[PDB]
Amino acid sequence: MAETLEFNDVYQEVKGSMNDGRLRLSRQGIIFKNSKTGKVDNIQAGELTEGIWRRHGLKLLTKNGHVYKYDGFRESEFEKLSDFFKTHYRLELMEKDLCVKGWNWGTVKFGGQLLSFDIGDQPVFEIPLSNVSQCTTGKNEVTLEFHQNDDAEVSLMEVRFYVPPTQXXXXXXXXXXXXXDAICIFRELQCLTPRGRYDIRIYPTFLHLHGKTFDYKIPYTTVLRLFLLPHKDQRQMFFVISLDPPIKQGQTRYHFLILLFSKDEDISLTLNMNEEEVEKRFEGRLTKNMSGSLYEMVSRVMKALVNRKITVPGNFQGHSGAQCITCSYKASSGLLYPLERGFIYVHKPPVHIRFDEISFVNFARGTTTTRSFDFEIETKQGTQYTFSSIEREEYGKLFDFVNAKKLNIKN
Amino acid sequence: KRSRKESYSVYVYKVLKQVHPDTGISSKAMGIMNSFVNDIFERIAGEASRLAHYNKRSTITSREIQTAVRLLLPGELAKHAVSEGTKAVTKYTSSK
Amino acid sequence: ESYSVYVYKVLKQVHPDTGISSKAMGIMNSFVNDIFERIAGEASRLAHYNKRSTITSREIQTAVRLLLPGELAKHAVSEGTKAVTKYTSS
Amino acid sequence: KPHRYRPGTVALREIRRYQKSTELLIRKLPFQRLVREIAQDFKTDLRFQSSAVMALQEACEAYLVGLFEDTNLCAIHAKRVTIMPKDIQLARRIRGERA
Amino acid sequence: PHRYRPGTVALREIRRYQKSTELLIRKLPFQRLVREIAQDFKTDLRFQSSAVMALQEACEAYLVGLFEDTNLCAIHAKRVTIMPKDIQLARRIRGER
Amino acid sequence: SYKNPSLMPKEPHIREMKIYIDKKYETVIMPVFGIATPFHIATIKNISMSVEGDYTYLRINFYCPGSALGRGNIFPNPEATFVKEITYRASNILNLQNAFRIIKEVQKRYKXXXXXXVKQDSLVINLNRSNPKLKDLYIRPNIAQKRMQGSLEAHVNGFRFTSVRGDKVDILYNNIKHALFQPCDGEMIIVLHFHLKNAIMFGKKRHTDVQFYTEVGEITTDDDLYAEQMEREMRHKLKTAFKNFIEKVEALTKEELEFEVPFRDLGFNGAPYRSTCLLQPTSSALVNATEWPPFVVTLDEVELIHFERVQFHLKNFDMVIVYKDYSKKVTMINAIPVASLDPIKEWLNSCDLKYTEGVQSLNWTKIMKTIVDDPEGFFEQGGWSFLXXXXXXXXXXXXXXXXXXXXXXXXXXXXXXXXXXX
Amino acid sequence: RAKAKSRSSRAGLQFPVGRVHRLLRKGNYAERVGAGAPVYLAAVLEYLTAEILELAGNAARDNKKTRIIPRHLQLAIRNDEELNKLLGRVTIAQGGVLPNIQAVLLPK
Amino acid sequence: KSRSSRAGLQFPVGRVHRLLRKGNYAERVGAGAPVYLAAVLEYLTAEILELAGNAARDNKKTRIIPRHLQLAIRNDEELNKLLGRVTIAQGGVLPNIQAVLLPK
Amino acid sequence: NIQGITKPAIRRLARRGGVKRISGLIYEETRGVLKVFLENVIRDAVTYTEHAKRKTVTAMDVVYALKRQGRTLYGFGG
Amino acid sequence: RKVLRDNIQGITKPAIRRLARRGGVKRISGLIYEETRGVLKVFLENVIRDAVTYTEHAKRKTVTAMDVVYALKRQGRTLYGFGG
DNA sequence: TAGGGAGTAATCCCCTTGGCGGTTAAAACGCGGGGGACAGCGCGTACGTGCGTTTAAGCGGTGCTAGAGCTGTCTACGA
DNA sequence: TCGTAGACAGCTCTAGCACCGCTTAAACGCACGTACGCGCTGTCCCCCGCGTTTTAACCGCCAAGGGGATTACTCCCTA
Repeated sequence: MAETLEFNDVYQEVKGSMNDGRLRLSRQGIIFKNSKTGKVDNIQAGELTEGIWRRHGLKLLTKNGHVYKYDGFRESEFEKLSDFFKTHYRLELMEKDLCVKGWNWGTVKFGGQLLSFDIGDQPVFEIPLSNVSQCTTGKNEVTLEFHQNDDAEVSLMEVRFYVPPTQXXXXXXXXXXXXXDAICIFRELQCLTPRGRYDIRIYPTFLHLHGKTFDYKIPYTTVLRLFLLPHKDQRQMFFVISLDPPIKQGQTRYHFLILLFSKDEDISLTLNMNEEEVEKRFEGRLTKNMSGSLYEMVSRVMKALVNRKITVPGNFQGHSGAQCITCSYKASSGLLYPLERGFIYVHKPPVHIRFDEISFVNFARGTTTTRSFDFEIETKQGTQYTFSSIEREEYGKLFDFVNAKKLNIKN
Repeated sequence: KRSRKESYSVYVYKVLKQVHPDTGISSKAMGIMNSFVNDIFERIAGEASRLAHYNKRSTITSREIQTAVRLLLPGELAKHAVSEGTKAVTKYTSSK
Repeated sequence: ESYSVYVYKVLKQVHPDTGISSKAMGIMNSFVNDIFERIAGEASRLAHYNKRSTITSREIQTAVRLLLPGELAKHAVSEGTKAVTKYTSS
Repeated sequence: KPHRYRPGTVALREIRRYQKSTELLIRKLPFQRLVREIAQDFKTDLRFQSSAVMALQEACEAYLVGLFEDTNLCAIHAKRVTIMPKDIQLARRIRGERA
Repeated sequence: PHRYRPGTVALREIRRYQKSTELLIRKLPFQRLVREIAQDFKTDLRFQSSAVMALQEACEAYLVGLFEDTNLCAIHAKRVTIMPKDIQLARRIRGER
Repeated sequence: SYKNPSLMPKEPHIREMKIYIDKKYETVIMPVFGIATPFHIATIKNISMSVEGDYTYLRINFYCPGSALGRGNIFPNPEATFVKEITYRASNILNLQNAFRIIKEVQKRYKXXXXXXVKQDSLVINLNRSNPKLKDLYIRPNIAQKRMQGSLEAHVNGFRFTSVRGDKVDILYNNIKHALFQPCDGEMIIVLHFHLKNAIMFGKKRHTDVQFYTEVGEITTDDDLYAEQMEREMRHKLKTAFKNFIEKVEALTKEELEFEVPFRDLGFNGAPYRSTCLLQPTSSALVNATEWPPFVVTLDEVELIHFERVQFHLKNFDMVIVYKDYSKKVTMINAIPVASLDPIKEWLNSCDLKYTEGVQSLNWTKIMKTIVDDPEGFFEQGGWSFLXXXXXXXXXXXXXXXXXXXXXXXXXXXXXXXXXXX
Repeated sequence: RAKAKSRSSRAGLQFPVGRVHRLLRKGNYAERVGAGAPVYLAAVLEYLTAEILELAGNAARDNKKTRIIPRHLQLAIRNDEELNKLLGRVTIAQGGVLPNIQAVLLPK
Repeated sequence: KSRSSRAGLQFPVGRVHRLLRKGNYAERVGAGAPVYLAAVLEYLTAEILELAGNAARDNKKTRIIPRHLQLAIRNDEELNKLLGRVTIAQGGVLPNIQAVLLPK
Repeated sequence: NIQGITKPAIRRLARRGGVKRISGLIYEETRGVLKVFLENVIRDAVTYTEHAKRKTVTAMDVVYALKRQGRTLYGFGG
Repeated sequence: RKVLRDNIQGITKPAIRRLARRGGVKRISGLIYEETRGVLKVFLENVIRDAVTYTEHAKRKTVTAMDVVYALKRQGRTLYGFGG
């Protein structure tokens, strides 16, 4: 049969705006050598069973479950490639164009590697398991997480349907989703941002916040510097995490995690990893089993997973052995814990201040001994942090500690 | 050497019996009313002192006390107190 | 009358480089009359209370520390007693 | 059982019961010890009237009643059951002892 | 075509008018209302208008303190839409009721 | 959207990955994984954007159960699976914000395209000798932004408010339910209100409460007593010309259209319109025709009456007009006088409604949805005996030693040692 | 002189004239006071206290308790318009409260 | 020759003492009481004049205005604590920038 | 003429109040409490003004009225 | 006789609770408690201060209920019955 | 400038300040635990805001009657 | 209880209302844009209540005592 009718400029849409490649043809098969990846694709005389003539191009349906979305073909390619087909393939390229209705009433049908959302015998997608990243179900909205390959153009990210909750059915291929392996297990840790109690399980390169309603992943991109903070009475040990990047909820983000742990969160933690494996993996900071708390051995694990040291909390005691006092800021009473490279707040919200941003501190001097002094900070980025209602025996020590950090003073 | 303690108790005690003979009493209520009347006496007398200074007047008529009542407390019952007091003033100022 | 002559003279003693509005002088003589009559009425009360006929600085000091306790009151008492002692020296 | 009621309906009955009543709730001995304590914290030489003690308990529990009405009427606009000090902060604020 | 976004204008008006001492309602409908309420008991009430401006400033400042307390009620609600319920609340906690 | 395959991508936006909005086809072309699908505007809820720097994020909600069906049923096929939302991303080197903001006016003109369309019959004018033709009448709802003036002309099955513009507002007799006539008996307006049965399309909108007043007010911004003679004489001559208009339309309506007289004997200052003005009964209605709008109620479709908030120092309380029609929504009249409570109560006894009060309140539309579960079945569930009280599960009071102590104070026998003064 | 007859009866009252006249001389309220004016004061206070004790005895009869308790006095001062508004800042020794009840606090 | 000279006071002991003669607050007048009174008046006078000079130099002006005095009220809350409901002609308030009303 | 106070003057007062989103029933509530404070001061000042045997009203009536209720102004006399 | 301590902290939870139930409060987090200990107390210290200002004026070591009366009327915190 | 006012002297006397041996009763701990307290959807309905004009304010000026300020002479009621 | 503090009769002054006129600005308003209050939903959560102990508040009675209530001279202050 015919050797080639070569294309070097036509798209194969591979999970978003995936640009042109190299569509050579061979005497039994069809060769795609992409202009970005270079992977060699061969669809032979036994694989090609259909090519959808939708907008046009050879949207080739093999019986692989795979949809080889060759695209960039004019209407004149409807026959001159079919003349390529006319020896052995002899393909009836269907005209449709199945769903221009703009109308959503149709059926979700689990394909084995694909998924159809049919609108009157003419579906809208058969986007494969290879071209989805993750898939969870819901009630009544199945969450399809299409994590795009970093395209600066229009990039589809999340899709969900009205799927009735597997009514006399089941999540077939939805259960056949990708695996994002748990090592260490931190269940029912009490978190303040968000308010409640959730779960944590540690994966080799990231983690998963597990729980009921708002429960997500923790990449090691998020962890950037370990923040270990005590309590002012030491009955607790706060643990606040610079979630940078912030994970999201569906409306807003999670910029900083506050974990309220008592002093009595005490348990030995089983890192389920060998001692020869952590010297590879953790650079000599954990072995397998060190006893401790849900704070102490946790923060050992966290320092290992960030592979980064601690911005030391404020060990400067203000007054009467407390780390600091609760104070009014952003209409929230919370603990202003100093840091090695800034400050941290609790519990509304996780306001992390840097020392290398502060232009100066400045004062709003109140009157009454029942917390009227106010301690604002103007940073060089313009981010002002105006802390209200501070005492006297504590603010005078805060003054000395600020001058120890040489944060300048305006009045 | 006598030094007798002084209050105003038997008056309102008898008027209590004038309108409620059956109703008993507490000295608790007696302290209530004595504290009350010394309070209100002080209030209206000090306001009369104020306004006599304000009118630049060495004297205080019951014009002064009438407006001190009506200013200091409203009410048709206050007007009835004005009526009763005006009655007793026209009584004793007629030497009756 | 007013103390506005005396208030203006005390002004041009302690802050001679300071102009003044008439409403500022009205503020001045306003709290002059106010706090003067406050102290005068409370000292009259305390003259009535402990069966007293004439008034000295003890009752005025007491009326101050009733009205304003604190350290401004302490230096007020100090200045008052030293001015009374200066009057007492002749 | 021991039959647990609605946790507060019996306390509602107690609220209705004691708001009918007019008596004290602070016992005399630690109260008087507080009086001697704080008075000598100001200044020593304390010969006391017990009449002054009872008038003080009346005055302080009346101030308590002012705090109670401020608390519960903010709790009207709190639309909540558990109590916040913010209520009392606004109570002193609109009261004007500190603002 | 620009249409100014609200709130920052209100910030400028907080910085200007809470600082300033000047009258918002104009003087003559005010004075007309003053003599209007004055007639309700007695005729022939000539007014030294300095007293009228004094009571104007006094009542307006009372209103401003009431606005403060009403905004305290609003932030206690953690809300921004104002109710006269909150205003009477501010009255009774102020001690009018 | 499109019902034609020949309704193609007019530009294939797969060649740009460019989002596109198409109001003329009432659709929107969106690159759904290289499939620039058109989408109906009636299949989409809304859209919003979140900035993070360059790679922003767009949520796009669609009409679905939970969004348009509920999880109303103008698309009643929920078990056919829909789409709920999708989410785009775009960096910044865009036009996506520009096509984003278009959806607003797209849905504006699209629901404008979804117009509601009560156009009355063209009235046969009868310019005869017995034609009640009454000048100087002020319609509200006004046609222009100003107060429109005109002249009312009566006929055999309608009125003709010939405007100053000449726009003949025809008021059919089979349209009016409640004709109202507030006099100027001390009033500032004397109205010919005609509450209709239809929301009729005139001016700009569809109206049922249409009133025709003439303001004769006194104090404005511009001993002899002859201007008051002028005022009394003009009010009386205008009102007696209006009574002539009444007795002449009663020569045309033949006493079939009730000019319902205000029962100002049972008058009060209530507020279901939440503006306390003169509220007083009529034939089958309380009315507030002294202002805008006039109050129109039907006493006839009222099952019973619950008074609300009848409690100490509640001078301004409410009342539930429990209708027979619970699809007819219930108004709560603010500022009901405690003094005017009992006369309206015995007037409800004249409406064959035994006077039943109460203090408690609830969501009343919830109770409307509760009673339409079963009308007589809710009546089995206590019914409106629920409005008062019907047993409980508790004790009572049960007190203890609530009595005066014997050792309690009683300064009876004080002292006889008493005297006068010097 | 003659017998010191009761000028209380010359006002038709209980209260002493020269005693309250001594009180006004003691309080230093002015240089002088018109003669019927303290008598006017005493009569007004007598009427006021009379209204008070009348309504207090009414509320005590509502309690059916002859011996006066301060809760008689408490519901007396609470259950008024005019003097209730006038006497706000005053509390009562062993007074009691207003036992307020909220049905919105009551479950359904 | 006046008693303000013997007491070293700025305020007239003659005028205050004559107003106490027109006062009749008590029976007689102990002559050290108006001396002590005018001394405390001079004390608080110099106090508020120093406060006014400080508020004028913090606003870079010379004429004493009740806006500076209102800044002394609203900012030195000892004065507003002693004078709660007592108000000031042409004073204003603080444009009190609260925490929630700011962005971020 | 309680509507002699313009709703924009009220908005001026309310941004001088620093209060943002304002219901329509706020305005007449504020007008009522305005009239209350107003009429109390007016009642008392007029009462002494009648007692002061004069017709032309000075600011000493304002002094005495604001004095008695403790709403006292500085700047004018006392 | 005793070190002046630990009596405001000697105030028990359910006494405060009884006060708040005649106060009519329905359910309370304790953190209010110590708050109240300071505020009423200081006000109490205030009037004790005022009483000190009377009693040092009164030339006595005795403390009467009279000074309480003078304070409470100068407080605005008015009370009858206990008029001495 | 004299006669009333506050202080030192003597004698006695009431309350409570301390405190133990008893009484009983208010309160904290252990633990279930559930009815109440607080953070996302969601939306639509009340609130903030450009252009036209629509009418209110009051100053540029002057008249004016009358309540109020100042002066001379005078009489009766609380101290 | 005496004598002077307002009272009464005049003598003279200036201030907000009345009047004519026009420009400049506060404000209704109307549709457009907007944003968060309340209900629903879900997710907790900390004192209420029951058992139990347990340790503190308070009367009888003792035991005196001490600063204050009471009355007498004696030197001192002011309009």
